[PDB]
Amino acid sequence: GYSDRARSITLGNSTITTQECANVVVGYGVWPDYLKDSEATAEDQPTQPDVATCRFYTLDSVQWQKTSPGWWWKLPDALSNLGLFGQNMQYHYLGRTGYTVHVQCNASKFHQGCLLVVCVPEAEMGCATLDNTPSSAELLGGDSAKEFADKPVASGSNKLVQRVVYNAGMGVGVGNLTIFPHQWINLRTNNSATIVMPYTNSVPMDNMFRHNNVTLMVIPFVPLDYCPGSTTYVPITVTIAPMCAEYNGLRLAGHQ
Amino acid sequence: GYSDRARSITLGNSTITTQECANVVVGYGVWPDYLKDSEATAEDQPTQPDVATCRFYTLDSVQWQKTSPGWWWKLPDALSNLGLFGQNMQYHYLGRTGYTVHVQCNASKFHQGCLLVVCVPEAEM
Amino acid sequence: GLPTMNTPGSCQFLTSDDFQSPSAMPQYDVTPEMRIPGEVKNLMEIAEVDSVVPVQNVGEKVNSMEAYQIPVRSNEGSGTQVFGFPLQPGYSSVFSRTLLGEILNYYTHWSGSIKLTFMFCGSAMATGKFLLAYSPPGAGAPTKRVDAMLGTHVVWDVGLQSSCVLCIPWISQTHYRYVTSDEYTAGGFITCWYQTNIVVPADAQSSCYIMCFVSACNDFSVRLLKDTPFISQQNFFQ
Amino acid sequence: GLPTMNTPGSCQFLTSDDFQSPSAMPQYDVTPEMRIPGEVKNLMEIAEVDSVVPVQNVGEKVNSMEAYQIPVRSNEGSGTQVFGFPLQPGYSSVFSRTLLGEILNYYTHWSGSIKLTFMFCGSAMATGKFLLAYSPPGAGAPTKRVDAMLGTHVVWDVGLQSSCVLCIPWISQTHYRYVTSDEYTAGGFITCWYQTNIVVPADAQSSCYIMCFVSACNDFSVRLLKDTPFISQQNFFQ
Amino acid sequence: RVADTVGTGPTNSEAIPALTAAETGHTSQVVPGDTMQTRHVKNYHSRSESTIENFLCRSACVYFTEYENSGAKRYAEWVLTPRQAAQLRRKLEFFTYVRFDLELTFVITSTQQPSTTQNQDAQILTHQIMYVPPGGPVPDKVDSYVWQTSTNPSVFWTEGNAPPRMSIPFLSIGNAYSNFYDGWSEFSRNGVYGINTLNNMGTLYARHVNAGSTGPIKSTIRIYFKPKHVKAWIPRPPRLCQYEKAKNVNFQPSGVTTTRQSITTMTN
Amino acid sequence: RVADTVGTGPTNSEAIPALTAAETGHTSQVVPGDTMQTRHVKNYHSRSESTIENFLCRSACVYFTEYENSGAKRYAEWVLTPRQAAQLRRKLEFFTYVRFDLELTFVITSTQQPSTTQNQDAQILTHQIMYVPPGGPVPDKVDSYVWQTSTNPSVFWTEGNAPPRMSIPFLSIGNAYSNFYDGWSEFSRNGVYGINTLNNMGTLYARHVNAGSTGPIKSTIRIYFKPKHVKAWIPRPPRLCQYEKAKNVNFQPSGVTTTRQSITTMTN
Amino acid sequence: GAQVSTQKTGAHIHYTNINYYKDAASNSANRQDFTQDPGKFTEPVKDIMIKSLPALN
Amino acid sequence: GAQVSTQKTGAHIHYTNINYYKDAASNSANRQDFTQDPGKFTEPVKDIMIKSLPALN
Ligand SMILES: CCCCCCCCCCCCCCCC(=O)O
Ligand SMILES: CCCCCCCCCCCCCCCC(=O)O
Repeated sequence: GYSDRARSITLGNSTITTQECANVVVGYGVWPDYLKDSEATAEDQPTQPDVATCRFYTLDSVQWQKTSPGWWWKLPDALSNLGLFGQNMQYHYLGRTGYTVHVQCNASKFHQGCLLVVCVPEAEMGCATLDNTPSSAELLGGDSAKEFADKPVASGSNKLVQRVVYNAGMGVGVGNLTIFPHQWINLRTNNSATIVMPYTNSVPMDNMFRHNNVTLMVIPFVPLDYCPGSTTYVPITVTIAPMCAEYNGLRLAGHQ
Repeated sequence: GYSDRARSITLGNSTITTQECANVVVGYGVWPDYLKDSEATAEDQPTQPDVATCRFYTLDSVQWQKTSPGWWWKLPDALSNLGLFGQNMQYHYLGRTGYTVHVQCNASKFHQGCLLVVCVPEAEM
Repeated sequence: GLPTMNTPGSCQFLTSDDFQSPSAMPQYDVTPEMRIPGEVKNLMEIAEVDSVVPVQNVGEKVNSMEAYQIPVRSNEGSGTQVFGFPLQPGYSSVFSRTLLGEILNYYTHWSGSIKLTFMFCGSAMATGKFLLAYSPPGAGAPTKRVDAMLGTHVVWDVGLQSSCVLCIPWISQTHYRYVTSDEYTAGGFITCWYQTNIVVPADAQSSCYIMCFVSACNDFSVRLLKDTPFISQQNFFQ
Repeated sequence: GLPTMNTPGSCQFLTSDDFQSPSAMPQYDVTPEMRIPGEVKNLMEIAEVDSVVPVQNVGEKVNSMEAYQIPVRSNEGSGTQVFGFPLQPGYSSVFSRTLLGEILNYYTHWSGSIKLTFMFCGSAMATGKFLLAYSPPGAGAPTKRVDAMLGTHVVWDVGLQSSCVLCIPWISQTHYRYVTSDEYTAGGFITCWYQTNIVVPADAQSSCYIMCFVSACNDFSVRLLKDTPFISQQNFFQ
Repeated sequence: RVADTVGTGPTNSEAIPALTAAETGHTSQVVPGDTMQTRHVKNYHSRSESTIENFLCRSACVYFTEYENSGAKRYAEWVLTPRQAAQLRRKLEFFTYVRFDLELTFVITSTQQPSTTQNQDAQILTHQIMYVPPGGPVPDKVDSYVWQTSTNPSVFWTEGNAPPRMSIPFLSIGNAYSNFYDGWSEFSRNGVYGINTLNNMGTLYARHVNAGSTGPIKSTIRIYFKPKHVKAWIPRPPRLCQYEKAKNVNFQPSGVTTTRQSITTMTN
Repeated sequence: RVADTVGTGPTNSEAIPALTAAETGHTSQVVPGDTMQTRHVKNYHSRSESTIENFLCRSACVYFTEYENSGAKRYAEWVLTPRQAAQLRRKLEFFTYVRFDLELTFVITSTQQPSTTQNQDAQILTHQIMYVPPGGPVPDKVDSYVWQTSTNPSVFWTEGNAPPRMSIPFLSIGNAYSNFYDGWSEFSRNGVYGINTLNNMGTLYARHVNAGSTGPIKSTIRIYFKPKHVKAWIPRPPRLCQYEKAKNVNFQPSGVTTTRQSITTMTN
Repeated sequence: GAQVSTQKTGAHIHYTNINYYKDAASNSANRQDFTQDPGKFTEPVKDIMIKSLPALN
Repeated sequence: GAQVSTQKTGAHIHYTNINYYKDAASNSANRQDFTQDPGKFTEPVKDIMIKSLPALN
């Protein structure tokens, strides 16, 4: 027989194995597919890299401490510099893709904590100064994760993001973030969390540099705790796999 | 009707037009195709970029002078830094491709000369 | 000339009316539709989704993530209380800001059953037993486990599945209740008590947390659309 | 008296309305129709016709026939540029005054593919090769032939047929674009480069001219009729 | 509905869709799948806003004029002619000949004039508008007999309700309204030159039926045209230059277009 | 119609409807007859007021502005944008993308201004409202030629009758109106950030056609939106915080909710 | 071409409607469209979860 | 003698109209006449020109 905890995911030349996992969350009930002819707009023929772009890319790890507000990642920007996915999105004008996000955190039976993993579509964030809009270096940090704050960010004459956590940067209530596709990592039960988000947008394709379709937020609703003698360094790893990625409008390399 | 001098070649998002050309030379009688399963060796699944790699790349021009011995180009190296063809051949270990070479030189009716264009396989120097 | 007669109510602007008007852009080609995930056709598809409840909204705890945590530790006694709040899904501060509460405010009447899911967030070595209870109105709130045991209760045994559900049924004299505070339509009280204790071994934390999620059942309904008393403005935004 | 009720929008004058009105001249015999060549039934029958493009609109050249000439001579080098302009069929000065541009101004949105025909107007002894290119937005404009070769290009060989066509396809994220300047709907860049050189014999002119014609393809469409920002008046004409 | 793109592939042939000859006065009918590889797209766009009926059937102000309830200017006259307003004139001149019905709408509005007269308590004003076809008598004064409108069409309008509106049929002795006329009125090839030769449309007069008040009042009438059931022939290029008069095609020479910095500049 | 409760009895089994696992991101579909004994109830309640069409199809004031019959402010302009009024903005932002027709209603009302001018006897005021799509000319003054509305939609309204009202179709170059946009206008990832990037809706102008009186008068116009035929996707959480500007999502950090005295208190 | 439909009446009569304008954007609002499908949000998992079954087995 | 026709609606409903006046010049505008024929202007030549053929042969 088989169990519901064990689950393997194969994509390209990458295989992810887990022995203690909750059920997979598939978007809004939709599985990522390709753009059809009765829904296309651009007339030329697109290129599908398939195995070279639809595989598991692992990012840097972050440390879960006893006082961590949380982290977020702008999904399209995060992989803009990894393998042939970044190159194809750098040489083309329009792109289209869904995602498979796997978040992993392992600890013992004597550790406790709870992390919320949510894929937020069109997470437009606010600035600490009501006068202006935040910088691109503040909003999206590639090759790294962006950290929330526990206290409100001060105002003034800058372009900082309002990274207060209980407001989620979006100026909402954080406990309602369970309206979007989500999954909880409970250290006494869960081990990892999988989310299979399809392409959400209001146009059939989009430029992948000046627009971020979704965002991965990881927040520890219940803090991490343990007793003296157990491991103190607990990391969190994120692996993203593009799905059904296609590109249209070949041009010179660059983003200007 | 049509003539044998005029000929257009479309590949990817590139179209080559000529109004004074000789018949096309197709290799050793063989048209470039894909690797079949009864002839493959590597077990994993290959990636075919198609339009992004199979298109016309133009190189720099050279000047034909009255005392020019000639020129040559190592075909695979020549495009190793152009578009997504170079990138795919830079991120992968094995590759396979055929070619379509178009050489162009135009002059008037009061010029003269003759150039030999030859695709030499395994030209060890 | 067809002889007609105008009745009271002509040339009036009722904001909730349903007529036909001449189009400003005649014979305009509208952009075709595309398929977008997550199409909504009713507001009760949103209220039927869980959302975390801020039970510990005490003091400065509203300005952190501590509002969502319910602290439960090892107690040298038994039958003491964990939490309690009234069944006022749109008026009480515990419920007025959740997805359910937010949607309820835009309406005057509500009806149906309620789901309260509790997730235990201790270590895998902690064990416990709790007694979730709902008491309909007519008396006060229960002040001991001998008074809460007499209502609609569930005994939650903590282990493996770290999530229990307390369903609050519809026990009313009317078909509908009021979203605003009204004694004639009082809801009741929800409380939680220690059944036995939280027991842990050495080198393990004797203090754990619980989390609460609220949602609506299949029979839930709302009526009388109105304005929400939450949003407000002094001048037009720019 | 049939009892009626008037709704908001009565006794109002919407200039784009469609009703019936009493005739001032009743039972008037209208002159019979005759057959006149060239009946128009759509504005896209006009935009689908070529018209010469003023590419050299530089300085005083707009006050002559030199605006329509693109100078191309023998160059002691290779790969230099002939011309370039953006794909803005109704906003850029290169395109805003042509038949296509003129018709586009009366509308807000456009869609479809574009035709650019080039005619070579040298002597029958001149030979050349050119590289017409279209680059979608996302990077800058190409600054050498190694950057323009990577887009949608055609290699025009000059001889006998003295006319080549570069079709700019619809490569957009939306179904429609804007006729006015808007970054969210940027079109791209059109450039032309020397492929080899213009070669001539003795006693022949080494300087020639090219001409450009713009038109629309079968998929072209327009929306949102508006007023043109070209015509204007201070007082009623007499 | 616009045409749907056909998906194509790579070609190597002696066909030459790109190479053509523009000296034949023929526009090349090349689709994008002739110079590149394409995909099959199902197009659903409509050409329903480019129709001449949709392009021309919108009301436009072609004139407005004033009259008073006392003093000298007691009535207003206007030989009917659309070539006074630039917008509708430039829209129609897209074609050489047109043929349409008309929908007339009038916006009449009064204003009280500054004065020192006291105890002013005005009654509602009624206006009369009268059309005289070419040949009929004209109102030399305000209280003349011509205002009896025994045969002449006319409209009585009391201030305060829906604007007056009528329908006019295609009135022309010819088979179409000529937007341009290259000729003279006399066989001697002198006299009136141009389209003023064919402008025999009648005259429109307007007055107050009652004075209303003891103080001064000025009423302005705005006329709106709206072509219906339009037919058009022989499209022409757009004006480009600015109009000068209403009776002729005179202009001041203007440059082909506006300029830029160089032949390679991507900026206005 | 809502579901009907099923009557149940006493159970002693290894089934566990109450025990679940919330880490799977799945809401438990437990009915009350799973944790207690119930009776059969025939439910007749309807979910007919929770529909998005019923929740959103109600007129709301999105803006109002003033102009005068004399002096400096002779006309009024307003770039169309619903994010100035809090109520309708907060209703729409429940979803990420919407798609609807529009029903516009205008409440124009005049007031007499304090002044020392005498012998004032006003005539009825007529107002003009004009819509300019993005790209067209703008009225630099009050008596400019742009008010001829040859192609631009416009409405003439005389004070005293039913408020003017029109229907607008879904005007968008995209497939849906985006309530939120996480990106920039330029490919250089700098410049305008947020939903102001997609706000290319045109401009609305308003004026008096006649001055009416010799004394001052100020007219205020209130604009009302009413979505019809609504479609919506991807529901979001409610705002909670108070809005600050009309072009961005900026806010001031606020507490999750309001407080009480203890974790056991049954009072606000 | 009149359309006869049913009125919104209580539980435990018809009305007539005619379209006067050729633009479908002028019709009355679509008030009676009582169709709901909460499965996209409440239960979006890949594997089916039987209610009376251990979620983790 | 009512005329029922189709409304202008999007892609991917009917309306009724009656004529009240005996002059055909009073009817509503003919908005839906989507008929185009660009062949009088784009290709007015005497001899047919096949697209994939040398214009001059
Ligand atoms: C009571 C008022 C009745 C008014 C009747 C007006 C009848 C004359 C209409 C003149 C139409 C002129 C159309 C000119 C068209 C053209 O040549 O471009
Ligand atoms: C004569 C007045 C005509 C007025 C015409 C107004 C046409 C523009 C309507 C703008 C609608 C904007 C809808 C925004 C929806 C959104 O993005 O949330």
